[PDB]
Amino acid sequence: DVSSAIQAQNVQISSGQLGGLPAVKGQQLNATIIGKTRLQTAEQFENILL
Amino acid sequence: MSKFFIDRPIFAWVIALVIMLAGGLSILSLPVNQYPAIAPPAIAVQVSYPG
Repeated sequence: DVSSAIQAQNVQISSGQLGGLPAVKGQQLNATIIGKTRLQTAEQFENILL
Repeated sequence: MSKFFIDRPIFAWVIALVIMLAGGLSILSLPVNQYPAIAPPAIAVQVSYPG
C-alpha cells in the first residue's frame, strides 16, 4: 500500500495546453498546463496520504 | 629520360593517347557535386513526448 501510494502521489503528468490543437475557430489564448510534478524535498514525501 | 623518343615518336604518341583515354573513360565513373564533405560529422539524438 505504501509503494502504491508513492507511485500514485509522486508522478509527472502530461496535462497538455489551454488552446491546444485543433482549437475552436476564433481562439486567441494558448498556454502549457503544469500539472503534477515529482516531489523534491523530504517534507513533500512525508506528507503522502496513505 | 629523353633521346629514347625523338627517334621513336609512335611510342610517345601511344603514351599520350593511352593517358588521354585512360582519363576519358574514367570521367564517366565518378560522381559530380558542388562541394566535398566540408561539414563536420554530427550525430543527433531525438525524442518526442506529447503533453
